[PDB]
Amino acid sequence: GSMAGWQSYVDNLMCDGCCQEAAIVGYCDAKYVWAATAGGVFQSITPAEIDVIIGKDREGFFTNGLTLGGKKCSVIRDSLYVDSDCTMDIRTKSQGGEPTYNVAVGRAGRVLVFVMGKEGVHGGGLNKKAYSMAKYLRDSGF
Repeated sequence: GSMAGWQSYVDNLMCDGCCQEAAIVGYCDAKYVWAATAGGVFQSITPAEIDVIIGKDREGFFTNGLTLGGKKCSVIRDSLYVDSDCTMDIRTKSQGGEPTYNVAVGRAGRVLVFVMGKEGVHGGGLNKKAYSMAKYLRDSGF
Protein backbone atom coordinates (compact mmCIF):
# COMPACT_ATOMS: atom_id res chain seq x y z
CA GLY A 1 0.00 0.00 0.00
CA SER A 2 0.99 3.54 -1.12
CA MET A 3 -0.32 7.08 -0.23
CA ALA A 4 -0.86 8.19 -3.83
CA GLY A 5 -2.58 4.82 -3.91
CA TRP A 6 -4.79 5.78 -1.02
CA GLN A 7 -5.64 9.08 -2.63
CA SER A 8 -6.71 7.31 -5.84
CA TYR A 9 -8.76 4.92 -3.82
CA VAL A 10 -10.72 7.58 -1.97
CA ASP A 11 -11.07 9.63 -5.17
CA ASN A 12 -13.02 6.65 -6.65
CA LEU A 13 -15.92 7.74 -4.52
CA MET A 14 -16.20 10.99 -6.33
CA CYS A 15 -16.85 9.01 -9.54
CA ASP A 16 -19.36 6.72 -7.74
CA GLY A 17 -22.36 9.01 -7.70
CA CYS A 18 -23.39 8.32 -4.09
CA CYS A 19 -21.04 10.64 -2.49
CA GLN A 20 -19.70 14.09 -1.79
CA GLU A 21 -16.69 13.00 0.25
CA ALA A 22 -14.71 10.06 1.48
CA ALA A 23 -11.73 9.28 3.65
CA ILE A 24 -9.52 6.45 4.79
CA VAL A 25 -8.47 7.00 8.40
CA GLY A 26 -6.13 4.83 10.47
CA TYR A 27 -7.24 3.85 13.96
CA CYS A 28 -4.45 1.82 15.51
CA ASP A 29 -0.75 2.67 15.30
CA ALA A 30 -1.20 5.19 12.43
CA LYS A 31 -4.23 7.09 13.88
CA TYR A 32 -4.78 9.98 11.51
CA VAL A 33 -6.24 10.59 8.02
CA TRP A 34 -4.43 8.55 5.40
CA ALA A 35 -6.33 10.03 2.45
CA ALA A 36 -9.36 12.20 2.04
CA THR A 37 -11.23 13.76 -0.86
CA ALA A 38 -10.30 17.44 -1.34
CA GLY A 39 -12.51 20.19 0.01
CA GLY A 40 -14.50 18.20 2.56
CA VAL A 41 -14.70 18.00 6.33
CA PHE A 42 -13.21 14.48 6.57
CA GLN A 43 -9.73 15.79 5.64
CA SER A 44 -9.80 17.54 9.04
CA ILE A 45 -10.71 14.52 11.16
CA THR A 46 -8.64 14.45 14.36
CA PRO A 47 -7.24 11.67 16.63
CA ALA A 48 -9.74 12.82 19.32
CA GLU A 49 -12.59 12.33 16.85
CA ILE A 50 -11.27 8.92 15.83
CA ASP A 51 -11.13 8.00 19.54
CA VAL A 52 -14.81 8.72 19.84
CA ILE A 53 -15.68 6.68 16.71
CA ILE A 54 -13.74 3.66 17.93
CA GLY A 55 -14.26 4.14 21.64
CA LYS A 56 -15.34 1.76 24.35
CA ASP A 57 -18.31 3.86 25.37
CA ARG A 58 -20.77 3.18 22.57
CA GLU A 59 -23.80 4.90 24.02
CA GLY A 60 -22.82 8.35 25.15
CA PHE A 61 -22.65 9.44 21.56
CA PHE A 62 -26.36 8.87 21.20
CA THR A 63 -27.04 11.70 23.64
CA ASN A 64 -24.13 13.99 22.78
CA GLY A 65 -23.55 13.49 19.06
CA LEU A 66 -20.00 13.49 17.78
CA THR A 67 -17.93 15.68 15.38
CA LEU A 68 -16.04 14.79 12.20
CA GLY A 69 -13.59 17.44 10.97
CA GLY A 70 -15.35 19.57 13.57
CA LYS A 71 -18.67 19.26 11.87
CA LYS A 72 -21.49 18.27 14.24
CA CYS A 73 -23.17 14.96 13.62
CA SER A 74 -25.67 12.57 15.17
CA VAL A 75 -25.26 8.79 15.45
CA ILE A 76 -28.23 6.97 13.91
CA ARG A 77 -27.01 3.46 14.69
CA ASP A 78 -23.78 1.74 15.73
CA SER A 79 -22.66 -1.73 14.74
CA LEU A 80 -18.95 -0.90 14.45
CA TYR A 81 -17.90 -3.76 16.77
CA VAL A 82 -20.49 -6.27 15.57
CA ASP A 83 -18.21 -8.66 13.72
CA SER A 84 -20.59 -9.49 10.92
CA ASP A 85 -21.21 -5.79 10.19
CA CYS A 86 -18.55 -3.32 11.37
CA THR A 87 -20.46 -0.23 10.33
CA MET A 88 -21.99 2.89 11.91
CA ASP A 89 -24.55 5.24 10.35
CA ILE A 90 -24.19 8.93 11.09
CA ARG A 91 -26.00 12.11 9.96
CA THR A 92 -24.61 15.61 9.82
CA LYS A 93 -26.47 18.29 11.85
CA SER A 94 -27.74 21.59 10.42
CA GLN A 95 -27.86 24.60 10.61
CA GLY A 96 -30.46 26.05 10.93
CA GLY A 97 -32.14 24.78 7.82
CA GLU A 98 -29.33 23.71 5.51
CA PRO A 99 -29.47 20.16 4.18
CA THR A 100 -28.27 17.26 6.23
CA TYR A 101 -26.16 14.41 4.82
CA ASN A 102 -25.86 10.79 5.77
CA VAL A 103 -22.45 9.29 6.69
CA ALA A 104 -21.45 5.67 6.75
CA VAL A 105 -18.34 4.35 8.56
CA GLY A 106 -16.82 0.92 7.93
CA ARG A 107 -14.14 -0.62 10.06
CA ALA A 108 -11.31 -2.68 8.62
CA GLY A 109 -8.39 -4.17 10.55
CA ARG A 110 -6.46 -0.91 10.97
CA VAL A 111 -8.32 1.65 8.99
CA LEU A 112 -11.77 3.27 8.91
CA VAL A 113 -13.72 4.13 5.71
CA PHE A 114 -15.91 7.23 5.90
CA VAL A 115 -18.30 8.22 3.09
CA MET A 116 -20.73 11.13 3.00
CA GLY A 117 -23.80 11.03 0.81
CA LYS A 118 -24.77 13.78 -1.52
CA GLU A 119 -28.04 15.55 -0.84
CA GLY A 120 -30.94 13.16 -0.52
CA VAL A 121 -28.83 10.00 -0.70
CA HIS A 122 -30.23 7.46 1.73
CA GLY A 123 -28.16 5.83 4.54
CA GLY A 124 -28.78 2.21 3.49
CA GLY A 125 -26.86 2.30 0.27
CA LEU A 126 -24.06 4.27 1.80
CA ASN A 127 -23.89 1.68 4.55
CA LYS A 128 -23.49 -1.11 2.01
CA LYS A 129 -20.73 0.74 0.28
CA ALA A 130 -18.79 1.29 3.47
CA TYR A 131 -19.33 -2.32 4.49
CA SER A 132 -18.00 -3.50 1.15
CA MET A 133 -15.04 -1.17 1.17
CA ALA A 134 -14.13 -2.24 4.72
CA LYS A 135 -14.20 -5.90 3.69
CA TYR A 136 -12.06 -5.25 0.61
CA LEU A 137 -9.57 -3.36 2.71
CA ARG A 138 -9.44 -6.19 5.32
CA ASP A 139 -8.77 -8.61 2.51
CA SER A 140 -5.87 -6.35 1.49
CA GLY A 141 -4.20 -6.33 4.91
CA PHE A 142 -5.68 -3.12 6.33
